[PDB]
Amino acid sequence: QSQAVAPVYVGGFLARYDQSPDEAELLLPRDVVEHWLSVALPLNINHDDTAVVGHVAAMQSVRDGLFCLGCVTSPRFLEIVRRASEKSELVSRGPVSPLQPDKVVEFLSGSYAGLSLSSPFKHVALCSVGRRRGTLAVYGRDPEWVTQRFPDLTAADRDGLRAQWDPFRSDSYGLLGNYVDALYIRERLPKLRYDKQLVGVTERESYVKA
Amino acid sequence: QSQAVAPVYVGGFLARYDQSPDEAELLLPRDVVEHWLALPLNINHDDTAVVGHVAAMQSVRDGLFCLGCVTSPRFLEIVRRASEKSELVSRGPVSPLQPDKVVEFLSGSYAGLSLSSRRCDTTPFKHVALCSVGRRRGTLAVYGRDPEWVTQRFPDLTAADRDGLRAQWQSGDPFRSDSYGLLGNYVDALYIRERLPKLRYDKQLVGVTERESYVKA
Repeated sequence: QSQAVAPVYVGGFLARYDQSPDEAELLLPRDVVEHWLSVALPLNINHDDTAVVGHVAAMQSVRDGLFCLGCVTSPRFLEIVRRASEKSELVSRGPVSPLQPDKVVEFLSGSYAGLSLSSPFKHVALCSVGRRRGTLAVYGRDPEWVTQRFPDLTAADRDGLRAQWDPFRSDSYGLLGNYVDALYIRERLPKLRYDKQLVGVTERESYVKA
Repeated sequence: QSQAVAPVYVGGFLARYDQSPDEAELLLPRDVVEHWLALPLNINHDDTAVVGHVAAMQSVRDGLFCLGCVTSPRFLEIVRRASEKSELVSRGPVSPLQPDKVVEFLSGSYAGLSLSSRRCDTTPFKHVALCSVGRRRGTLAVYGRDPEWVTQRFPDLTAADRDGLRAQWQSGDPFRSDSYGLLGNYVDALYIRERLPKLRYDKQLVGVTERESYVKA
C-alpha cells in the first residue's frame, strides 16, 4: 500500500493563447501573466476551499500559454482516492502498452482530467473539465516525466520549472457530491478529447484517460 | 433526516421490445421475457452493494417494465449526505415539483436501469442494477417517493398495466459496502461513450419528459 500515499505530480496548461477563449472573463493573454507573476497558492477539488490536496509546485508561461505543476500531498485525500480506485473498472483495466499500473494516479487522471485557474493568483484546481480550453491534467510520480508529456515545451521553460519544484477538510461525501455535478457537464469528452490533441498528449504515452 | 432516508422507489423499462440492442448478447424479446416470467436491486452490479429489491416485473406492450425500492438505511444514509455537498442537488427540481435531495442525487447518479439475466444464446432473472446509463436503450430510471407516482411518469403504461403491477408490489440492511466503494464508480461512468446523450434518447423514448419528474438528463 505504501507506494500509493506518496506525492502525485500533476502538470499542464492553465491558459491557451492560440485558443480564442469562446467564454467570458476566463480570457487570459500573456500580457498580464509575466507582470502578474511568494504565497502558497494551493491545489483544490473544483475550487472548494475545504478540499485542498497540496500546492502549485511552480508556474512559468511559455511560447504557448501558462503551465503549472502541482503536488497532491493530503495523506487523507490520497488515502480516499486509493481505496476509491479499489472499485473502478476503468482503473482495473489499467494504462497502455508499456506503462505500469498506478492505481492512485490513474484514478486522479480520470476523475479530475483537467486543470482550472482562478485569480495575485488565487489558486489552481483539479476538476472534471476546464473552463478555458486545452488545460488537460497530466498526473505522474515524477514531475519531469510529466513535463515531457507535452510536445510543445522546449528544454529551457522545462528547466525553468525544474528550478522550482494535511490541508484536507473534506471527505468521501464531499467527493461524492462533486461527482454528480460533473456527470452533467455537457459533452465533457469533446472539450477534453480536444485538449489532448491541442497539446499532443495521448493515451499511448501517459495516463490520460481522455 | 427522517423525511429523507425513507423508502425510495424507482421504475423504468429494463428492455424495449421495439429497439435493436447494440450487441447480440443484449437481445431480449417478448416471448423470452414472457417465458421467464425476490430479485435484488443493487448498484452498478456490485454483488456486495445491494440497496434494496425489485417489487414488480411486468411485460407491457413496449417491453419489460419493473418497479424497484431502495431500502438500505446505510446506502440511503450515504446518499443523503452526498446530496448536501452537490451543486445539482441544491439547484432543485423542475419548478412545480418539491425539492427532494435524496431522490435527486439518486435520480442523477444512477439514471439508468441495467438488468442481469442468463445468456439468451429457476432464476433466469439474476437481479436489477442501478447505474449511470443502461446498455440496452430506453432504460431511464424514474425515482420517486410513491410507487404509483413513478408509474404515472411512463406515458406508454396503461391502467390495466399499472394494476397488474400494483397487485405485485402492494439480515436487516442488505448493503455490504461503504461510501468509498460507491466512489470509484462515478469515474467509470464519466467515460461511457455518449452518457448524457444516451440518456436524453431514453427520455424522449419512454416518454418520461423531465418537466414532470425528477430525471436529470
